[PDB]
Amino acid sequence: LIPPLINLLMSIEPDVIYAGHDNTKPDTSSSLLTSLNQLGERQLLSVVKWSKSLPGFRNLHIDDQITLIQYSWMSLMVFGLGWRSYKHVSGQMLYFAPDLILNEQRMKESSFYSLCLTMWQIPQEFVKLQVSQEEFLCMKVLLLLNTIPLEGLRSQTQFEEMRSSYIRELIKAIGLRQKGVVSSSQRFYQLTKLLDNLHDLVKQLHLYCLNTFIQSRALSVEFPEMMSEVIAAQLPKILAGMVKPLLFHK
Ligand SMILES: Cc1noc(C)c1-c1ccc(CNS(=O)(=O)c2c(C)nn(C)c2Cl)cc1
Repeated sequence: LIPPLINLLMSIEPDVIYAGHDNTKPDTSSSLLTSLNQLGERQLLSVVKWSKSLPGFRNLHIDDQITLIQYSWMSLMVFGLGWRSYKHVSGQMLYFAPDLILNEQRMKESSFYSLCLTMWQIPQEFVKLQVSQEEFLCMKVLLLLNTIPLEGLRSQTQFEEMRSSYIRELIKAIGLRQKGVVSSSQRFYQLTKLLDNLHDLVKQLHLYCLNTFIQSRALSVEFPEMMSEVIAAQLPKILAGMVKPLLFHK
């Protein structure tokens, strides 16, 4: 049967989040980007709410909690996108929200299309690996815990205990299906290498975000208030490499 912590993770998953996209009039790049930003503002709230129910997290110093969220928001959102796209449309469209699903036709702008192809590697890997919901839920928590400041965290001990606990839980998740030590271990390698590889992908999304943000008035792209602050607070420092990404492999 399903381990308790995984059952809890399932129960604290956010409910479906709508973009609120005006689905009548057609896409310009800038209107589509505004909708994505509006959706991202709703997803950020939902990430912050989720984190308050996530076992272990609230017990870290409040500054660590804020930092871990500001560092991981993009990863969490690309990972969420991959899962939904995998689950709902067999990884063959980008399922941002039920009212915002993008197929190839709706990605005109080449820079944005390039970005979408990059994000698309995640749903493709989920399909290839056949990631279970149980593995995903533990992987997601490890993403929240996958980048820390160069100095480390105020609650460094508690943080490392928490990360360890979700790594064991992922190994439990893997065991639900993957029987046998060699298959289990190869599977662990694969899923944690996927997490390692997300740092690279996410760096491209970070740069595109800060660019679009600085140029927002020239592009007519709207950035809501909470998103604007996470970007202003941390994105230049993150892009400048002034953070320590955690890696499962050398
Ligand atoms: C929402 C959502 N779901 O997955 C992703 C990725 C998002 C998302 C994440 C971040 C942002 C911030 N603005 S943005 O740079 O213009 C951007 C990024 C980064 N990705 N996308 C799809 C956009 Cl628009 C907007 C949407």
